[PDB]
Amino acid sequence: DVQITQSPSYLAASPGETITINCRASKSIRKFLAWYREKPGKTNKLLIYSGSTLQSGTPSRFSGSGSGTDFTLTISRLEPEDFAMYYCQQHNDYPLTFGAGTKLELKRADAAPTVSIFPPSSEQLTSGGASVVCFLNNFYPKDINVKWKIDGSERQNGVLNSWTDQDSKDSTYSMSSTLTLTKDEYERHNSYTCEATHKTSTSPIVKSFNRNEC
Amino acid sequence: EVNLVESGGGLEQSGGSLSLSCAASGFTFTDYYMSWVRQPPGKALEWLALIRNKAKGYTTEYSASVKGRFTISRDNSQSILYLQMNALRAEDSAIYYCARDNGAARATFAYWGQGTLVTVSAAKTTPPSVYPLAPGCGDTTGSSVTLGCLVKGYFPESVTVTWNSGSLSSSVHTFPALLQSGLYTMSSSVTVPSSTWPSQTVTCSVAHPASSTTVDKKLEPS
Amino acid sequence: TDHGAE
Repeated sequence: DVQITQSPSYLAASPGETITINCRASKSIRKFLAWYREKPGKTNKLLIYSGSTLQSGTPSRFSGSGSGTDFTLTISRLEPEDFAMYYCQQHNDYPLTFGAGTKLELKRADAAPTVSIFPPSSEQLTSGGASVVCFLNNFYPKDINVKWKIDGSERQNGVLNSWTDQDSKDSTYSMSSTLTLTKDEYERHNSYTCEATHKTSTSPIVKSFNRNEC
Repeated sequence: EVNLVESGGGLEQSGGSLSLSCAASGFTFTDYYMSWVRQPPGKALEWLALIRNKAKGYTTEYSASVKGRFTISRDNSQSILYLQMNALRAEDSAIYYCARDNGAARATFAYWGQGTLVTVSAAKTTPPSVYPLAPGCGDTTGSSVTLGCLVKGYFPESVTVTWNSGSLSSSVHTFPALLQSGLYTMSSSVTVPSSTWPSQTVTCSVAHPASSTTVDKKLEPS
Repeated sequence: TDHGAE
């Protein structure tokens, strides 16, 4: 089957700027490469087909070219609706096959996370479980590491980390980290800490609670 | 005015069969090639099957990847495309899209639906538990307070969380769901002014259509 | 008029 290698996987840019994506096929596809845009809430949009032909409804600031194995998409003078996921697809032969995608995200200034920690709720403790939650909110860029400690010992098992897609309004990311314990384990320990390390500082942002306080 | 609407997705166990539909409108159905393409949670798009137009006798093509297990067909009078899925397995879990060509390049996808979610799993339809996340123990400072709800142990996807509030503009983050111990958990946060809280009510309203559950959880201080 | 696979 034709394998297509799409690169880069991630791009950051601002409105009015230009980006380029490459797609390389494992064997010749003649000129027959198409490009699509995917956005949550919308249906996928065909941008270009046959390497360089604009699909109706695609603005002239989209340019594609190539033949054989190596193709390129360039989007110039970017507009807000262009910040989205892009895929290429060969349409020379069956099976029809896709690149793995490029996420074009909106550039903004770096921002440290706002970190909040929450003990297990009385409600959850009553039901017999215990989860400790840390929100790392409104930061940029996306990469961040969270470390949990219980009574000063790092804990890795039982941790669920979930990132939002880039915020529609302020262009940040947020991540929720949930440490799921058991009721008995929670009751055996007093100190719970979550530590966020982000490029905005060499020092982690630390939030903690101690059951001996409240 | 082209529209494609998939239906028929839902929860199935491994081993059985499911059939999806795609209702097409806004164009001459019989003139176009129709396809199914899927996309698992974390993965690539994967073309599955194509059926040609009347001019080509409605012949088909399939991806060998699914080992013949799916059959594409079209009901031309009703403008409905079908995908019959046999011998289901967990790896078939994905959003399933129908698509129509651009009228020239017959193997491109000019129009897509929003998709239908297919879940193949041993886990059973289960409503969420919703737990409030509010300050009370240790520090309490700042001009803004962050609140949340932990939505744990539901199946299948999806849930929607709606916060009220009202007038105050707040700021909400909805965190995507993850599996743990065979069930989904997700969470949601909101930030309100310290000047509003806790005297004004804040509620997270959690809807899980699969189990017909809605939980309105009031956030109270600890 | 050759637009690829058909």
